[PDB]
Amino acid sequence: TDSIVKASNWRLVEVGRVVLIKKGQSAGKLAAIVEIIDQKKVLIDGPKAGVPRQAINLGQVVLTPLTFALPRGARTATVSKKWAAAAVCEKWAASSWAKKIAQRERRAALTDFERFQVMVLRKQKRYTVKKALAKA
Amino acid sequence: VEPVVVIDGKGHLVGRLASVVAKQLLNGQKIVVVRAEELNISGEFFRNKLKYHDFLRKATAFNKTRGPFHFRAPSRIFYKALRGMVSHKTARGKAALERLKVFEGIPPPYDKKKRVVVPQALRVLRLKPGRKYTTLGKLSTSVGWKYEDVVAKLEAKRKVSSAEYYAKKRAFTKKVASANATAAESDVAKQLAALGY
Amino acid sequence: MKYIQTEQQIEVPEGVTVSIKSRIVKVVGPRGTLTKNLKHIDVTFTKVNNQLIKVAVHNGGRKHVAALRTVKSLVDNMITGVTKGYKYKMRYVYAHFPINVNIVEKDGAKFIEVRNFLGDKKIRNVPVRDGVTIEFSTNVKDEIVLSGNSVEDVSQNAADLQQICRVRNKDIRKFLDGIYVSHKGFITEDL
Amino acid sequence: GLRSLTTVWAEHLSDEVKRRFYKNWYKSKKKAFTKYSAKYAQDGAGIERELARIKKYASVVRVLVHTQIRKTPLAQKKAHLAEIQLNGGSISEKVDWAREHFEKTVAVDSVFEQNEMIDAIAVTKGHGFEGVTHRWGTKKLPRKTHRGLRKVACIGAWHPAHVMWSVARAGQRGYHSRTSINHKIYRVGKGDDE
Amino acid sequence: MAHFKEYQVIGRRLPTESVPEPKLFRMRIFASNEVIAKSRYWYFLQKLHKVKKASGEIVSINQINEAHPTKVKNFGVWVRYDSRSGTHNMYKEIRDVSRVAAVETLYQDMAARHRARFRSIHILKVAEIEKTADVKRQYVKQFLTKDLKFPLPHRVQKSTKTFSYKRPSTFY
RNA sequence: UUUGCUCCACACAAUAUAGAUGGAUACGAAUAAGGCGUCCUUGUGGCGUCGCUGAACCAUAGCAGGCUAGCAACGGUGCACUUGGCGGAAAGGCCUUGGGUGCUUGCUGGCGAAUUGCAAUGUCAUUUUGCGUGGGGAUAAAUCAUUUGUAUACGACUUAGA
RNA sequence: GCAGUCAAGCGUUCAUAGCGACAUUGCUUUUUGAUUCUUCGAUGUCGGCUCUUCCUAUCAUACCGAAGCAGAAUUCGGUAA
RNA sequence: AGAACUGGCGAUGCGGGAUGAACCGAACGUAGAGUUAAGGUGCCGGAAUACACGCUCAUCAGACACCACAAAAGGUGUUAGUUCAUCUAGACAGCCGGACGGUGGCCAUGGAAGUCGGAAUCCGCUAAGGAGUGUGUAACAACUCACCGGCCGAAUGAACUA
RNA sequence: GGCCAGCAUCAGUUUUGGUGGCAGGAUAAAUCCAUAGGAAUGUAGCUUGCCUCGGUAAGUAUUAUAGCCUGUG
Repeated sequence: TDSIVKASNWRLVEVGRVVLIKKGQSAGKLAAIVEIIDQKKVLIDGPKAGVPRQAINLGQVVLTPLTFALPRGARTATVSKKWAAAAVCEKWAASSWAKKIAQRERRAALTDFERFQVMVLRKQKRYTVKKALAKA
Repeated sequence: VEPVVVIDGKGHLVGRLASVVAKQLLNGQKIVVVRAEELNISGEFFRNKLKYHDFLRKATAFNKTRGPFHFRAPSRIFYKALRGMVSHKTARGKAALERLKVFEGIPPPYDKKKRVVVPQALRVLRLKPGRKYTTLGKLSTSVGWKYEDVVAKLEAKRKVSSAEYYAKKRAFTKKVASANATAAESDVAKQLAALGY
Repeated sequence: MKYIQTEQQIEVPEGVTVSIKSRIVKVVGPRGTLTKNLKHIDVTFTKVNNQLIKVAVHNGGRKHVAALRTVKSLVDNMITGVTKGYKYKMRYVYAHFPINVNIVEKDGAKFIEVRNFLGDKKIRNVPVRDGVTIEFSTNVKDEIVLSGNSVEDVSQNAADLQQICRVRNKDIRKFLDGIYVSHKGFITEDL
Repeated sequence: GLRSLTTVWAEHLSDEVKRRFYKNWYKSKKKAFTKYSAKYAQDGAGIERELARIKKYASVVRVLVHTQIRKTPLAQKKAHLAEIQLNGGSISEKVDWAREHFEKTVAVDSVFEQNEMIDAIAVTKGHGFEGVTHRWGTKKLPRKTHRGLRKVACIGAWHPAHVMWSVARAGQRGYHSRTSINHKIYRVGKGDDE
Repeated sequence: MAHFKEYQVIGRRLPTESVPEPKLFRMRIFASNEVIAKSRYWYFLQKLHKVKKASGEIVSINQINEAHPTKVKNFGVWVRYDSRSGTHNMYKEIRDVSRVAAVETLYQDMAARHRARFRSIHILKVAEIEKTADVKRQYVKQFLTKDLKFPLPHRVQKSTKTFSYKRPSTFY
């Protein structure tokens, strides 16, 4: 007989856990937790993204589901080496989170001419969808 | 942004939602509040029952019929909190109150319309996990509201009708996504993806 | 002081099975099924190796930590209640008036009536909760046996008998009358 | 609260109940319920459509009845119309019982029995304006009282600076709606039975 | 009183004819600016030596920066405070990244738990804890455990709109 | 009480406004958890996927949006009808059938715009009432006075009288 | 006028069932003073009668707790206007 | 009620303290623009439902100087700390085992052996076993605590401070 | 040639952004690089003892198949 209990997976605050800065000067760059100061402050390092090593509050960052093996208290040179070895910036770009993020600056960078072209293209696509939907 | 905004009162705080609505009413936005019987109040049930009893005993001595009127319905209890947040004795404050409608449960046509919530007023987003809260429907019944079972019977019937509508909508949405997925791999689909669409 | 991590383990025996849906614990065993709603406590359950369940509390205060241990005890009480059962035994004590207790039935509810308590002409009726089996004991003078699966349903039905036969306006130290718990044990033998 | 959905009337109404809907019966053309009677002039769909709505909806069903004042020695000549709630199962047959009883009569023996306790609802005898001594039972002032002794001496304190709602004061006495309970029935008589 | 900085201040006890070249006392002062740092320096020499602002001068004031501003340490701090009844001595341990930041949270913590204002707190010594298990407070011991992972089983993310068209989810 | 009363299509007028200018776009429930997809022994099931805001989705090109020529599709959409069903909590709305007709920017064209002269909301709502054309329908009461006393200071109330 | 704190002692032994000295902390404005702010181009002065309402520091009734409460009768205390 | 110094009110509006002759800010010709004071920024109400660290749950919470009151004494409520004690030679709590040998001690007498009561507190064995912590017997018996261990696994006990 | 406005170039007052060049501190401190020393919340390895052919568990071992700290430059 089964003894099923739901797991309810959570993003743990841990050494090696990759963060995403949402408030501050970075505002969208990737960093990794190096050492845990207390329940609300952590030490992060974003050397590939350009984030200086600093003590940040947990309310200014959002944890990502990416995790890589990083020693506790590893310096900037050590963090940057394990970051490229695990290819953190490649796994992040393949996630739907970054593809949803990268989509929204692309729409914000649309010119007035490009906004007209999107209108035309969506009208051609809507013709094919309506034809396919009305025959099934 | 919308002609009429319909707010679902379930899971909200009576004070933090009223202050949000009172500011929207003064700015000229029509607000309809549904399901006022599922509003939440911070503090245990015995706290709020004692507070209402303190309010209940406040009445004019020489004529009880012209004193403070202690309304028992959940819609009017939320209205009383909202009325004191608006300068209702002026012409500007009276016109703001005609832009507001509060109901128990979800009434007609506002049942066929979209309902929204106020993020800074949800009980789950403001209260610490472990704090005790009171339901407005249960508190109103304990002070003299006699329509809790009527609303609960009508609300149960409404949810059955809305579940059948969602099954048709969910099945139609899946058919739409199949045609939109077939719309991919084409020239117009790849050009749209280059422009962020 | 906001303990970061406090945790208790729950041992599940051979025959029974535990299923939890986001707080809803269902313990199914040889003696039956027990269900509990724990949605007021806010703990986290996790299954380890199909023979042990761990309950964890993250960033909880002293009062919230104190609610962790009672979760394990309530589940263990549900577990031991469906393997070993729960069996309460009481004795009737009286000085002059023989207490007469019989099983009656009105509207299909199986009430427990009490007669001749301190000579009272009033008949006190006690309703039996669902799952509790009331049987009169043998070879022991004035003993009743309460048996069931849920400990909080057997003991509460037991508490109803103990509180219905109270003595008023007299000296309690002299009038030693009532329906008192003698021994709280288990239904199954050898344990 | 409760809300009436629709009302269905009988095909033929007597002059006793028709007189209720008028203030000047002798001058009127007596056109009441003449166009409504054309609903039964059809196959019956106009009435049957309303009955089906009462069976589906309307968890509470009440019957409209009016007294037979012509059998009563009063000179009113105008019947009294009232609603009486039906007690029974299966809301559908409440409509069916009322439908089969349209223009039919109901006696007391089918409603009340002997040794039954009932509540009587009526308006008290009127007495007009009455002083405070008899309206409220207050004690009369002594004989030496100036400006009248059939009054209430003190009608309130200095503070609050108002007359309380709970002080006895003169006004209308009688003609109040009352309902006394626990009245035992001793005889259910029959008019035909000598 | 603000975002602190660490200063070193040297007084001199201005020379008389009888006594040239005095002893040049030195202290470390936590303050927001150089004006308060020099004021706090004279406040403590008036509690230790027969010297005041009129009888001495400030030789030098230098801002002390953290040697390793980005390495998490454990700080054992001794303080002496004035309460509503009397004077008491405390020892507390703060896990932070620098001496200045650890002092800043202490003033917040002292005011929160003991209602002690800045004017009623004396910083006796801020010392580093070299070794593990020399930390005596349990709320610092929790973060020194091996392979420490803790979740946040609730997520109140802030919103910017008065109305949202979906119910929020606190998954994390 | 001098062709009055009401309703629908329309025409001319006045009156009124707490404020139309792409679309109020409908599961429920939980939050120390769920949505969706799929499989399965249909379960408090397995697996996959999603969130981290509506920054979305649908709609959106033409004299405030013309005149016409085709191509590719058998769709999209508006309107007047029509078929059937559902909805009573304040239903007065929703879904759907059949054809008719108009438009189509899904694609390729051909003409027309100016002088309103460098910006002046540049009028685009519905609200009631009035008044005339003409397409249907309907053919009463109340009050005073008189009278009654189950009522009553007076009004009111309760009755009666072709 | 009313209520606490401390507990030397009384209570057959046993401080605190009940009390409770020496001290000390308060509350109330139903006492009486103290004051002179309002009113001397006037707020009709004691008591009773009559009538309403409110307060609880509860005499009785309701439900309980405690006792040096066997029963009976009382005593103390609590929720209570 | 009566003095001393100074600033105010009286003779003074204005912004703030909801409200007030004295308090805070600041003193005033008629206007415009910019910046602030004191005080404030959930709504009434113009302005962050800002950020940061904590504390508090109150079956009469609390919320801002003048100011419109609260104390002594208490609380295994919770938080932080002080001092002492046990402590890597396994504590606390729980269960389990022993809990005695010389010896019914010297006393008293209807009767008293650890336990009605008065006066004494030692020896052996040793890991420990008190002329004995309570129950009980006419008196013994039986049971138990002090005390020492068996197993279970790290902080725990006491008095205080705010 | 009034009255009401628009724009441009100016002047006076002021508000809100973007950006450049320098001067100071321990001539920022760090990060970084080099070197020496060291420790555990002890990495690989070694060894021991349980075990669904391997995962753990405590001893050894100061950089190795992880790293860190301190000093100096």
